[PDB]
Amino acid sequence: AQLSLPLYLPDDETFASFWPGDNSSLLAALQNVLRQEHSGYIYLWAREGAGRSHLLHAACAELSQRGDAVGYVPLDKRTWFVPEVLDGMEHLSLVCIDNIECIAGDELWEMAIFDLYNRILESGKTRLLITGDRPPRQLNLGLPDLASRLDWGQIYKLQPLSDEDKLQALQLRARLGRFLLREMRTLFMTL
Amino acid sequence: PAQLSLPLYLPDDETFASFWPGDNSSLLAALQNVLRQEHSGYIYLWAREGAGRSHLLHAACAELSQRGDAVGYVPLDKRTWFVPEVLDGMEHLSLVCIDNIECIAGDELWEMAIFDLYNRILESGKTRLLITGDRPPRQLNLGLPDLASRLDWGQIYKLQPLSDEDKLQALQLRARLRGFELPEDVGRFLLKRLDREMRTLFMTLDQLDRASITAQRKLTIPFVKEIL
Amino acid sequence: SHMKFTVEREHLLKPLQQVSGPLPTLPILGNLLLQVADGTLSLTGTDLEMEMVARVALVQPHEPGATTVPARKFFDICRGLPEGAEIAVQLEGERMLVRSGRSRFSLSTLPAADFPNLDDWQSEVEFTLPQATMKRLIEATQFSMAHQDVRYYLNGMLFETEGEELRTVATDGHRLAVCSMPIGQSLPSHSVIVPRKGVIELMRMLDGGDNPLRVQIGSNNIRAHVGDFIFTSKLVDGRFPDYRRVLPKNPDKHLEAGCDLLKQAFARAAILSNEKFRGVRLYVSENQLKITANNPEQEEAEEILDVTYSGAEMEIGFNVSYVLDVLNALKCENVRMMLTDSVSSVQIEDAASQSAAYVVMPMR
Amino acid sequence: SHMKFTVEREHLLKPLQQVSGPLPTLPILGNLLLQVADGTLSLTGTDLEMEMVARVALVQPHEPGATTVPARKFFDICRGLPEGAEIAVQLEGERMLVRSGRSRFSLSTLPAADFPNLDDWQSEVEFTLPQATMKRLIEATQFSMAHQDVRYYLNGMLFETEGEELRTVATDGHRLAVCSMPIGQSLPSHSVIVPRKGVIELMRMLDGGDNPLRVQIGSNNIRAHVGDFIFTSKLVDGRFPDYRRVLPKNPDKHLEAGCDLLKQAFARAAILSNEKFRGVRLYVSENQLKITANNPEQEEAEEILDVTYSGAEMEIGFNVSYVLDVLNALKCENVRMMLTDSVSSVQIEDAASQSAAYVVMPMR
Ligand SMILES: Nc1ncnc2c1ncn2[C@@H]1O[C@H](COP(=O)(O)OP(=O)(O)O)[C@@H](O)[C@H]1O
Ligand SMILES: Nc1ncnc2c1ncn2[C@@H]1O[C@H](COP(=O)(O)OP(=O)(O)O)[C@@H](O)[C@H]1O
Ligand SMILES: [Mg+2]
Ligand SMILES: [Mg+2]
Repeated sequence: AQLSLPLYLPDDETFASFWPGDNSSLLAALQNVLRQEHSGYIYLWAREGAGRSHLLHAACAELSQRGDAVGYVPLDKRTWFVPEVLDGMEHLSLVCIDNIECIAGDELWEMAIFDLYNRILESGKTRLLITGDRPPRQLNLGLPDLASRLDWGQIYKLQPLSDEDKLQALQLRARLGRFLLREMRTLFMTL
Repeated sequence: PAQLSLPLYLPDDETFASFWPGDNSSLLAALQNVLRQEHSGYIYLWAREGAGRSHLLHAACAELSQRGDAVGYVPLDKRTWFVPEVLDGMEHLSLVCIDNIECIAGDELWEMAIFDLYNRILESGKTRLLITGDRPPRQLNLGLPDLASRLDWGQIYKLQPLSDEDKLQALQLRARLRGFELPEDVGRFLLKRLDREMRTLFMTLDQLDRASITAQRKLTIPFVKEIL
Repeated sequence: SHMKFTVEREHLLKPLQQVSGPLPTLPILGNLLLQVADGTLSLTGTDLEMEMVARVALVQPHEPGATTVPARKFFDICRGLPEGAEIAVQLEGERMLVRSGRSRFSLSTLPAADFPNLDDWQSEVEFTLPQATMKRLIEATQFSMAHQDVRYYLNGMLFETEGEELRTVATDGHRLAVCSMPIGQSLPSHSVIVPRKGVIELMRMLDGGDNPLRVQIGSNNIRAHVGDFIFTSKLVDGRFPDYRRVLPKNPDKHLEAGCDLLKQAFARAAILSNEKFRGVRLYVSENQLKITANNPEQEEAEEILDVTYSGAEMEIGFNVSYVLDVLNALKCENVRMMLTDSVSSVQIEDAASQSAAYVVMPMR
Repeated sequence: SHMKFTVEREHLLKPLQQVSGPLPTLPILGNLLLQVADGTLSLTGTDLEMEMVARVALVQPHEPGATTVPARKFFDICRGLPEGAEIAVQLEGERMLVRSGRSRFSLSTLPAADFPNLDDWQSEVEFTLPQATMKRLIEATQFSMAHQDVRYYLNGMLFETEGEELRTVATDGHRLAVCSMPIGQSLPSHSVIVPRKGVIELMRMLDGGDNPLRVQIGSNNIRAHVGDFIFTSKLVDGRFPDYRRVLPKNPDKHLEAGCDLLKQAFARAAILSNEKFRGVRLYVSENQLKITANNPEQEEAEEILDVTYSGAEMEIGFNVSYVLDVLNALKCENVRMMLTDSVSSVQIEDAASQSAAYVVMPMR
């Protein structure tokens, strides 16, 4: 009350379509916090096209397939929604904050993220996954309280696929090439 | 500084080297990962009896003390010998070890201090926090619910006690590290007569080694009885 | 039951004073456990950590019983009574009545069954030494204990028996003190940590005499018998650091000086030192020591005194309070300082006897 | 800035100690005004309310000048120096240099022209009395002064000369004390109010002797000469109440008792009195006094003692601290209590001499 309209994401970024190497230690901890009922906070960071958003969508679909409530907040598309959309997300099983470096210098959004952190911290059972371009200590944030909180957790560096793993990653989606090869965002889009 | 400090060397027999891994392979990996530089995290280690919760806190302290980092270990079971005001300033330390946090259940004077210390190292950075206990943070009946959700906020691990197989070669591991030699017939004799009490086993080694040093004879099965 | 006893005032004052001392923190912890058992009177006082029992011989008619009574109030009453007065004590209801002549006192009481009784343990090492020896072992090391530290094992004094000598060690992470005195019997090797307040109470119970001190060190408790007083204290369940690993191994600089002239020189230099950090710097040279100090008020004080020294020249800083504590514990003629370099510990001891040694860490 | 003098250590200790006492609150007020005038040395210390000057004879070469120097530091230096040492003092820049042997001290100074000098007033009444008489006049009344009261005239002691006797009075609105001692000369009738701290400093400057005390009471200041010390203090500009109007006019009840037995009875009854209000009740009857007290813990204490009393029976309450203060000031054999009724003042005095009287107001 009320039920929800069945919308399926028009993509294919599930865990099954994601290649382990060389992020074997990251995926091990990522699938550990996704297991009920305890939660935590993991920060992922990489340069470009490494799959930081792929893992968030995979973690969203991992809990969506078992009936858990999830929320994905693309902070790079924050020009289409308002910071008040994070209110109430402390009652969700998983919250994904994609591209948190885009709010560097945005006090209106830094305060919303900062308040949302303390809300799921005062409560329990709320998995928090945040991705970025640089480690949380390299994030130029006007709020120093938020910077120490983003550094308060387990931080992993995402390793982009080599040109070898990149090939068999493309064929993995065809089941669910060397001529097309090296921008992975357009490679999987080309299929 | 100023000033310097006394080179007081305590029983350094409890390090990561003298600690047997199994079956805490996943725990020891994340433990040595927050001891990286620089990494600030919070790990909770709960177990039952003699699983080495204080061993891993002493191991993490000696790991950072050997490279010049300031450390702090707060045994909450011996809290009758100090005051909650001893936590003040520990937010500037590289590592803070809170041992046996279940002893302050109902101690609102100490729960507030632990609660304030968490927020102080949370507002700041570069402060590793390691807390041990009897039961998971949710199974810990704390007076202040704000603290329970904060001890819940982090990575929680269940320490696994050594099997009777690994228990033997953990006693032999302390022999080679200390200098003496514990043969396999004497080790499997102490596990029977002392009834597999790891707290007293490694404590009995000093009694059996020292009496063997002042002879100076080798460890044989009837020699242990003569020492007794 | 019905407790009742009558005893002279002169038989209670000293036992009361010994069991009623500076000890907040719990209603019954401020009371004394009175109990009459034919034909003695036992006065007990504790603080959940240590207890103190005194036995008083009753030669006048009495009736067995037990109760508790506010210590300081009951002591001030017996102390305020005239000299030679008899004290009649009996229970009437939930309060105790004290009578001496035309003086009548009624004191609110608490049930004796609610009194914390220390579980009697198994004694191990037991020996008898004079009170002067125990007082020397305490006084020579007491000041180096730590107060309310996270290092709970440092908040006390280490009693260690080894063969023929009894040795006490105390350190606070900045300076160490170790004394050693011989006894007349062979003792098994054993070491325990007596708490701070235990050390305080253990020394104040020592009087002139002429009675020896029976000490019963156990697995987790310590008990000291002297006269008719039985002091018992729990032990600090911790591992005390090795003091032999602290003593400066192979120093190359030795300095002898008059203990008094050195003590007075540091005392004068401490006047113009920093009020908070107490920083002074020692400059050893050819048969000369130069002690200087200065404060944020830019006031400088210089003290040069002739010493017997031949080692290499060195400038080393110190906390003048730590150095003065060592020179005050060394009630002797000349002192000996054994140094290595400016950033390492320095051993101070008496130039005559070597029964007590001291280690102080310098400043930068 | 050219002062220089040299004097033995034994010539400075006692003068320094007299000018370095309980006196926070202003930079130069914590300094001593040193000033060399051939051939004496003057050491002054003040607090804008009173001053203390000491003169030291200089027999060694010196140069005129003046400066200020931290009192406690300068005192601790001269006190820390060995016995018999000479102290060479000279000015080098904005700081003072103290040298004694191989010891050199540099103390930051403040300009001597900024030192508060008391404006020399016109003396009026002047007399000379022994130190024992002044000490008796103060000790018998000091404890009855008030501390920082809106009745500013009560925060001190009333010095009153009348013909042949010098009388001191002190009261705090609850109890009054008045002592009177005769001198050898006739004095004009005059009365002034010496402040609390002035009374304290006036008595601590009294020693064994054998020197008399020259006192110069002025219009608004008082000056006391003893030895080479000249103490000067401002007076409390107020009207002190009439103590003769306070003394119980025509009492009808007189009680004599042993001073010690009465003091010890009140002391034992004070044990079980209220910790804050200190309430005890006296019940006088036929040749008997019954002192009882109780506390919120419902603990009662009863003290009955035989006295010489024939008046009507009365029950009157008292602050046991006020009564004990009077019995402590009356270092005598027997005391005399003169009462009227339960809600009126009671006069206590020595049964032997009537040179000092005390009045205490009862409780409800
Ligand atoms: N390990 C991987 N295995 C398979 N595909 C991957 C992997 N990493 C990245 N990709 C591909 O790249 C895309 C990841 O999205 P991307 O824009 O790279 O996110 P981010 O910009 O946060 O790294 C997905 O479409 C996915 O197909
Ligand atoms: N994995 C291990 N390897 C070596 N020694 C161990 C191990 N686990 C426990 N011990 C030993 O067992 C003893 C008992 O530890 P204990 O203090 O009882 O742990 P806890 O604080 O969890 O109760 C310790 O002295 C430790 O040296
Ligand atoms: Mg993306
Ligand atoms: Mg333990």
